Amino acid sequence: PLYVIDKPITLHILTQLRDKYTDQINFRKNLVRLGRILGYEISNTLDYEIVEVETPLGVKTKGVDITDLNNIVIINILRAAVPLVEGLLKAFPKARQGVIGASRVEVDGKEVPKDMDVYIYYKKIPDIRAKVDNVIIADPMIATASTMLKVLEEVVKANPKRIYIVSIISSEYGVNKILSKYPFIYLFTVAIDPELNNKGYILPGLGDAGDRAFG
Amino acid sequence: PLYVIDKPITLHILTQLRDKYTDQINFRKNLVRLGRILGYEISNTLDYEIVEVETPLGVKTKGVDITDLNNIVIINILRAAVPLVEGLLKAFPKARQGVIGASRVEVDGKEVPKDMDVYIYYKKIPDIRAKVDNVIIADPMIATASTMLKVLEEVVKANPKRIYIVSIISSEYGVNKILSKYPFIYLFTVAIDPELNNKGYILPGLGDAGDRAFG
Amino acid sequence: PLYVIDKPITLHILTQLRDKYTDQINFRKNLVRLGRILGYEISNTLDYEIVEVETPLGVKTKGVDITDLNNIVIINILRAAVPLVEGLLKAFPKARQGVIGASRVEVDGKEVPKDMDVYIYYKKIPDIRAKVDNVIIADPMIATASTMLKVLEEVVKANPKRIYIVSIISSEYGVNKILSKYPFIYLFTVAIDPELNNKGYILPGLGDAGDRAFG
Amino acid sequence: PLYVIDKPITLHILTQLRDKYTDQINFRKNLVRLGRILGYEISNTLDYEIVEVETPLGVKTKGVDITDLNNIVIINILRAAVPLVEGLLKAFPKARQGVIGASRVEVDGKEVPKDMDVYIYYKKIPDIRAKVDNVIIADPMIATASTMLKVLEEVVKANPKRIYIVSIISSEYGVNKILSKYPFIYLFTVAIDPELNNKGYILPGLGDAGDRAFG
Ligand SMILES: Nc1ccn([C@@H]2O[C@H](COP(=O)(O)OP(=O)(O)OP(=O)(O)O)[C@@H](O)[C@H]2O)c(=O)n1
Ligand SMILES: Nc1ccn([C@@H]2O[C@H](COP(=O)(O)OP(=O)(O)OP(=O)(O)O)[C@@H](O)[C@H]2O)c(=O)n1
Ligand SMILES: Nc1ccn([C@@H]2O[C@H](COP(=O)(O)OP(=O)(O)OP(=O)(O)O)[C@@H](O)[C@H]2O)c(=O)n1
Ligand SMILES: Nc1ccn([C@@H]2O[C@H](COP(=O)(O)OP(=O)(O)OP(=O)(O)O)[C@@H](O)[C@H]2O)c(=O)n1
Ligand SMILES: O=c1ccn([C@@H]2O[C@H](COP(=O)(O)O)[C@@H](O)[C@H]2O)c(=O)[nH]1
Ligand SMILES: O=c1ccn([C@@H]2O[C@H](COP(=O)(O)O)[C@@H](O)[C@H]2O)c(=O)[nH]1
Ligand SMILES: O=c1ccn([C@@H]2O[C@H](COP(=O)(O)O)[C@@H](O)[C@H]2O)c(=O)[nH]1
Ligand SMILES: O=c1ccn([C@@H]2O[C@H](COP(=O)(O)O)[C@@H](O)[C@H]2O)c(=O)[nH]1
Repeated sequence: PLYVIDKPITLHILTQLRDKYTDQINFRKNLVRLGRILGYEISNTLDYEIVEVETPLGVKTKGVDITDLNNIVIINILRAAVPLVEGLLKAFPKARQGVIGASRVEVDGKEVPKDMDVYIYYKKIPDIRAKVDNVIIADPMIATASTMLKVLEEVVKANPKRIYIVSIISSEYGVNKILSKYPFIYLFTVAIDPELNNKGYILPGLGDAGDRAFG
Repeated sequence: PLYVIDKPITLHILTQLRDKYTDQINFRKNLVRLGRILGYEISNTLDYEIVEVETPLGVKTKGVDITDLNNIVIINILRAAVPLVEGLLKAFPKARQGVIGASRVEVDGKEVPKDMDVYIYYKKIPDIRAKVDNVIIADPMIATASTMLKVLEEVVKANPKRIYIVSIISSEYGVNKILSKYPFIYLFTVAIDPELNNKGYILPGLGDAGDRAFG
Repeated sequence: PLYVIDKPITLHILTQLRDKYTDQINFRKNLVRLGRILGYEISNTLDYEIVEVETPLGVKTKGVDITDLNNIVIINILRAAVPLVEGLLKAFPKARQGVIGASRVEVDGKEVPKDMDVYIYYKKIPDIRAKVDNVIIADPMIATASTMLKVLEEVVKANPKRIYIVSIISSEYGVNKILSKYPFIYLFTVAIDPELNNKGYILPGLGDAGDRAFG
Repeated sequence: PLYVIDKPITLHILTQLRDKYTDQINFRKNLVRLGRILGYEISNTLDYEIVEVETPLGVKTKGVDITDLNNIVIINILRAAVPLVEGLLKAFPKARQGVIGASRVEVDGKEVPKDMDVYIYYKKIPDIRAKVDNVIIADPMIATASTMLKVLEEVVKANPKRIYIVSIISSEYGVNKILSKYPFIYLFTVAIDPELNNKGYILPGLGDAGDRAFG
């Protein structure tokens, strides 16, 4: 499943993120704000149950209960993902969090890269209950999808109920590379940009997330 | 314009609010959470302009800018509205806030009320720039719409660019009474309940907002 | 007990509040920020129990547990108090909240007022468990103390374990009027100003809280 | 300068952190809450200036202005530091943030370690304006101080106005190793534990921060 959340407000925020004239502080704040929104969006795709509920007026009426809100595990790739994850956590108060610090190797090639090398420097995750937990992996940018793939390479092992991916911008290349390998993934993104350059950056994109957030 | 935000997450929260077994603390927390969501929702209906922006990659791309995010005035009816307004404020960081403390007189009549008598005990509002400001009036419950009408009775005077009304539950009666008197209002609500009782309470509803929040 | 929290940060914020050139938005934001801080401050005066706990290293060590953090009731006077209460609530996550909407009558007299007439327009409070609950009443300004006294006039009825009063600025007159009538009250304030004018305003003070927040 | 913030509330939170029976969610939440508090505490040690301002009552009074609140750079060591940094950021709204991902090598030795080997896997920091910026480095635990030292090894290069270190628990050994090498550092901690074990863990301590937060 591919979800492109292009509502006014998310595009508005995305514009600010794209704007090279946005300082790191506001860059991060916007990233958190988006995380919260994308969380809301994911919420409505979550599996839920119909229930009945009684009101103070002594009458019963039917309602909804997204019990799955207790079966969420957010994976923090770290670095630029932090502010985004922060937003997601605010969205899912009862979510557990694990971290899989992965970093692709920045390299300048002759052609547009198809894959980068990614390494997991730190891993500490909660226990992902197979068939029960909804796992959400966040990463502001998905270029060659190499980073996401490395993380997924082992989130899938746990066989979660669902696996959501959340990013601000994903390249057409990355999106296809991921969904063709794991068609069951719910991929959420604010925008899908057309191309990558020789260094592996999304165009137009918004520059290097890490630098835009901490530089 | 009538907007009934019945997405899973808002219904989920509404269910918790309806549930007579929800303590005041969680009642309020849920009210704030909804406020933020409804804010997000309103955001996407806001008037916006298309712009262009240059990304760090030295390329220009078009984007959105909801400049109107600077022309928002939230009116706090006070009492139960507080938690809801709190949520709205978190949604509109740059919003100004005024307060019009209005309270209908709780009375027990023979038939289902069509109007209650509301009085403004405190009024202090910013400068509502005609044709420019988007005014948002919040009230968890709209039963006879008498309360909303009293407030509107003078928000309209300022002739804002737009006037949004936000509630958790509104009675079919209230919604009709408001939109037929001010067809231009953007009325947002999570649910529209069918009837009112002799005391003027929404059925099923969720009881007395004030009591559910501070009792 | 009188507590004047005059640490750099609280004075810094108080300065912003005093400055007449501070818009309502930042006025309110600062009020919330102070509420948090004052909450923290009150926390450390709270009654607590020494306990023992076992760390992951399989060793036991003594610790503290402010169980009273579950026995807090914050009373919202409404209007300008809202932002301050918001800050307090963020400080006491598990606090219940009641509201006693009281408003003194603004009048211009020949001399400096010694009392104003305050009326309770709305009252809805949780159950204040005598000898157990720590009640916190917030009001940004305490001039003739007439407002605080009216509220206390019945918070005392419930015979709480403790009663804390929180304000940004209190007049020397008010502070003495309160603590001499209820010596057991824990009165917290960022600053105590010297005099009141003929209309009953604190000098230097910071103007009318309501107007500075919603005007 | 050594600052041991042992007020009721910080000890209360520290107790929860120490308790091995605290799940990762509440572990993290407490870490953020402390970050805020410790931020508040640091705030009051900040350099400030005395100013004057005119209140709405047309009178001038002196006030404080901690201008340095604009000259703060928080360094995120990543991993367990994240929640702590999150708290600090909430305390310093205008703070810039850089990250120096450093990780000591966990090893089991015969005796109590005196140093571990730490490596910097990722570094991206803002402009640390010499003599002007107040740098705050956060790390929940300081055992052999090897991690802090590695980070400081190059924060010092920038010659900031001040350098604050923030941790929940620091070993007597670490505290001594740091302050004797950089006597000018403002070291803030909630508690100083007596010893380390053969693996380099603080006793009593609270276990492995990373595991307590993401395990
Ligand atoms: N120097 C700063 C200041 C803030 N932040 C991030 O921005 C968030 C909140 O910004 P603000 O708009 O002041 O808070 P609200 O969104 O209005 O409320 P909340 O923090 O609960 O979302 C912080 O939590 C943090 O994640 C940051 O990265 N760097
Ligand atoms: N599953 C979760 C839920 C929350 N958090 C952390 O705990 C913080 C807030 O917890 P809550 O008490 O719900 O928010 P408040 O402290 O009351 O307000 P604020 O978030 O602005 O501090 C989040 O921002 C986040 O840093 C987390 O790590 N994991
Ligand atoms: N006893 C309490 C505690 C909280 N609240 C309300 O609930 C809000 C936040 O609850 P929490 O989930 O701890 O904060 P987050 O939603 O996670 O982050 P934020 O406060 O910025 O929304 C408070 O701001 C306040 O409006 C309340 O009315 N009464
Ligand atoms: N137009 C606005 C915007 C904000 N606020 C108040 O200021 C608070 C938060 O301001 P911000 O600094 O953006 O949030 P943080 O303090 O950083 O995090 P938190 O909201 O949980 O305290 C809101 O919750 C609200 O009480 C307000 O009264 N009017
Ligand atoms: O334009 C880009 C492309 C990638 N990245 C970063 O590089 C990593 C590589 O993603 P990928 O190319 O492996 O998909 C991601 O963590 C992301 O933060 C950017 O900051 N900007
Ligand atoms: O079922 C109801 C109906 C109304 N009200 C409260 O009574 C007021 C009256 O609204 P109205 O009947 O004038 O529309 C509103 O402020 C609202 O909070 C409730 O709490 N519950
Ligand atoms: O300088 C002042 C004095 C009072 N008040 C407001 O007037 C009320 C009266 O307090 P008191 O004079 O009864 O103590 C309080 O709610 C307070 O908000 C102000 O806003 N500014
Ligand atoms: O009891 C301990 C000791 C250390 N650490 C972690 O190990 C690192 C090493 O600190 P140090 O021993 O180099 O001072 C720190 O990042 C810290 O998070 C813990 O989690 N618990």
